[PDB]
Amino acid sequence: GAPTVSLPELRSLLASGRARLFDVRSREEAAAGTIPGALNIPVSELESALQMEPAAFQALYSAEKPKLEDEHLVFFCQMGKRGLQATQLARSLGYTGARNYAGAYREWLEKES
Repeated sequence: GAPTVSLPELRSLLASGRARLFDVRSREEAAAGTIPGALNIPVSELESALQMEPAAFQALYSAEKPKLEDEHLVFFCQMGKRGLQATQLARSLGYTGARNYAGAYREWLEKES
């Protein structure tokens, strides 16, 4: 649950059903391709997403709002910086399970088989 998650740990958390992914790039970036399973919440929307009521989150994002007690809420962008910003923001609002995939989408693409 440390502030950064590495790719090997992330791959095992995804295979076990224990991590949720959040692509914090813009909508036009995420629409062009993302890490499989990732929910797009652009970093500029993330504060409002974490503050809004659960039913409003479901309406806008078509997924269930995370809970403060969740583990392995993994944020990422393509090169680390927005993922870091998002992780810090989420932690600051009480999401102790927020972690940054610092290697980010470019590493994901680089290490994909």
